[PDB]
Amino acid sequence: SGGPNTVYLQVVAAGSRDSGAALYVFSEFNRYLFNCGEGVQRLMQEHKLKVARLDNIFLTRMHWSNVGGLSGMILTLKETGLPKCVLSGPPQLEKYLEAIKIFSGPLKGIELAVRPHSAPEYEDETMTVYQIPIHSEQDSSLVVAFICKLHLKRGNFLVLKAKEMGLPVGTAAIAPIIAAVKDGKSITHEGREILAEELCTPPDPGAAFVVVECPDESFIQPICENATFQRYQGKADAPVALVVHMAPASVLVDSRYQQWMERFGPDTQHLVLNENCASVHNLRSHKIQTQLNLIHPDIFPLLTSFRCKKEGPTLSVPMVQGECLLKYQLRPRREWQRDAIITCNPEEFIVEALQLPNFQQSVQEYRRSAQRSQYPEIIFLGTGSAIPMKIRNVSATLVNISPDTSLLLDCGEGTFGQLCRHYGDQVDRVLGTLAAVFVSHLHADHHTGLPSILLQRERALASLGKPLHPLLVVAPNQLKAWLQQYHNQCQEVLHHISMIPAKCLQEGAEISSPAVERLISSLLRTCDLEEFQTCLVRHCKHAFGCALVHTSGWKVVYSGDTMPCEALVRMGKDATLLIHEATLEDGLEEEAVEKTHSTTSQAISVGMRMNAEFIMLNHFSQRYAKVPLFSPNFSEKVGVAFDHMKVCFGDFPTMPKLIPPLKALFAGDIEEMEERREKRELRQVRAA
RNA sequence: GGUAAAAUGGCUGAGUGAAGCAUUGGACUGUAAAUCUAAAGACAGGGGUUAGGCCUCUUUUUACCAGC
Ligand SMILES: [Zn+2]
Ligand SMILES: [Zn+2]
Repeated sequence: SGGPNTVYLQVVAAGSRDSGAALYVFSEFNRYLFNCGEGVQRLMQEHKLKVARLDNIFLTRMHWSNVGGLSGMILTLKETGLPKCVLSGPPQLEKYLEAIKIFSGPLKGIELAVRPHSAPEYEDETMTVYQIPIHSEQDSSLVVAFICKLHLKRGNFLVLKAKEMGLPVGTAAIAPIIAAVKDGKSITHEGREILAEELCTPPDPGAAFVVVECPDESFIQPICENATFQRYQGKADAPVALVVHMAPASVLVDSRYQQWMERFGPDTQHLVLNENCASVHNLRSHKIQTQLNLIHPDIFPLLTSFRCKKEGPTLSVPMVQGECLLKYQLRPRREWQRDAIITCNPEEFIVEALQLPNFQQSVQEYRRSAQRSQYPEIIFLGTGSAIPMKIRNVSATLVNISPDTSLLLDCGEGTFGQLCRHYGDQVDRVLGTLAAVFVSHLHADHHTGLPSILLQRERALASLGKPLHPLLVVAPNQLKAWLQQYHNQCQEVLHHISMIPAKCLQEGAEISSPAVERLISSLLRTCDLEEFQTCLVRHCKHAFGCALVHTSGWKVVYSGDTMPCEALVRMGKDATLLIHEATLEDGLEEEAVEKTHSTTSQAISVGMRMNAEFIMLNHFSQRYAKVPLFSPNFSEKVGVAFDHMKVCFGDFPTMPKLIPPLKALFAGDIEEMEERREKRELRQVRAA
């Protein structure tokens, strides 16, 4: 077969603060993703990009925002059933993959291949990929540029020209003739030499593109001195059609970098990916939040997404900003396409909401009907399960007990993007008030994103000049193993975390080391809390919950994912609010016990038997992520948890009226789940 | 919400072009059932390479989504 005739270069991530720059290559035979940062999988799912079917993943910098989402992509590939997958990047990649198996489990069902930089190159029928290691003058100092060249595209045959004279067009005899013409062998027939030039166009050797990342000025000189780039610079046998620079704005304005890259020539297109992007990625989440805000303000606050404040400076050659969903076309025609750019238009969402069936009447009735502690802020950053999707992110909740103190509690993959989308530009101040973080259990979706929040908190603290206060993390002994396995070859950031085992915090437990001594004290008398206790749950090995009591006598208990635990009862008694799991729903008791989930019915049961004033669910299943069915058991002490939800103690006599409008908003989706899940599960149970 | 499999007609086998069973007037047959010399409906809805077969966007049908 001939060379590919449809190659597209697209960006899934614009290199924003939330997530690092990510590329995407679409070809008729193979697909590539290059850098796999945090949240790139969710963006690909949102943009309809096929998560599976990926052939190669190329890593450049080996940095968390560039490799944080690799675990999620690997898990998704494993679930999808992809048989083969190849990973390439720095030679120490295999070490990172090994640490993943500690908590992610064996990678059965999918074959993973690690290609170190020592390998010469990787061949393909669609294009060839090289690798030129780069070393800085100042291991996190190693970056790699790939440089990709396409294959020969055979010229099309002039069928009309051949038919004009009387060649056997439309018959099997034409196949050898066209095969010989395309190959390059002259064909003589009918007593004359037709020659290939009169039957086909000259062959096209194909273009090429270069991917290079310059984290800082330190890498400018090594890049300039690179010998390989010299051959492709200026005139060359394979002109480079496009080059992408994943470098900060300051580095781009550097005179040396501009002079070196200017040798590429005027025909070379340049693309820059950095924090200066001006595109919005998640339209569905923004629409959902805007629609929810129309019901009750101050409980679903507007995202107030950050926006660029400085226009890109003029340079020697015009530049095209990274943006989102920007695609560059190769092979058929070299041009830029912008027919799929994402823009935020809240007016359309408002108009669509105004046309909802009877939603306006319900909202008006609720408003007509509507018409204590002031800062017990509780915000649910995420409420979904593992494998985050567009509608919601993995479970993650934060509480702002005091303006100067806060508790992160569970923190899943990333969640700094969620924090930025929630508080906007105010995250910098908020991130500096973080006091401690607690992980639920060994599952990756609850503790995989810790490095990102750690780095972001460190950056925020350094921005204001405040000294460095080590963060307190309450995780089992399993987490420390992963942390020590990591950071030994990439970052060495062990100074930003202090471990406090949860076993010593268990009710009736005893301190087993002086390290916890004065450490529990530092944790206390700082969050306005009186004693902190934990206990095991019936979920899996090394699973613990947390109970927090304020100095004023307000008590809140968080359990997480587990079966109804009798030990939890009699310990969280008189708790103002409680947090449980509602992964599954009624009618799936067999799956609930098999999957080790309480389910909504058992959670509500313990809720009435727990005496807690308020019962709040969490960790909604992906099958009912849009909204869980409101069972008749709902009472004044229950509620519904949603992403970016904000609830105060004074809202207790206010939320009951929200059920009608919330159920009205989700009509089509609720009908879909009712028609799909309940009947199917009932039929399956009856058959079995 | 995601993954796997098939979209051809009254039914059904594939990709040189379309192949097998069923019926319209009936001949052997007083009798309308035996064996045909003609008949027909024809590859779900787009588009990229020019070609069917290849890849992508929707629509309809079956199955699956579990404790680390
Ligand atoms: Zn879990
Ligand atoms: Zn969980």
